[PDB]
Amino acid sequence: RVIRVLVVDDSAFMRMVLKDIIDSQPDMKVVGFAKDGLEAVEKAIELKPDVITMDIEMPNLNGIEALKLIMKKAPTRVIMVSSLTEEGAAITIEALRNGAVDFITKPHGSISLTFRQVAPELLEKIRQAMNVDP
Ligand SMILES: [Pb+2]
Repeated sequence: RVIRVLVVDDSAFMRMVLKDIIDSQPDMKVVGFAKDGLEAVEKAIELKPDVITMDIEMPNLNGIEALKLIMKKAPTRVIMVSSLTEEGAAITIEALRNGAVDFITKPHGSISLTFRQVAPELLEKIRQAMNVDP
C-alpha cells in the first residue's frame, strides 16, 4: 500500500523539497532520486517505481526524452513537474501524448520554496495516477 516514487530533478534543492512532501505521507516512499534524464531512465529500470515525478530541463538528457525511453523500456506512471508544463502549453501536450499521466506547474521558476503551494495537488496526482494504467 506504500506508493514507491522516483523523484527526478536537476536541482538538489527541489529534490529535497519534493522528498519532504512525499516522504511525510503515510502512503508514499521516495525510493530513489535522479538528477538528470540518463539517471532517470536507469533508475526507472532498476527501481521499477510506481510513480515518477519528472523535471524537463536537465543536463545530458531532458525529461521529455527520458519519458519516451522509460515508456518503452520500463513503462510506469509519470507526472511532469516543471516550470514549463503550464495548462494548455505545447510542451505539456507533448508530455501527455508521449505517455505522461499528468503534470504540475512549478510556481515561480524551476527552483523555489513557493513550490509547497502545489504540494497538495502533487500528492493528489500521485494517488490518482495509481488509478490508471499507462
Ligand atoms: Pb530543471
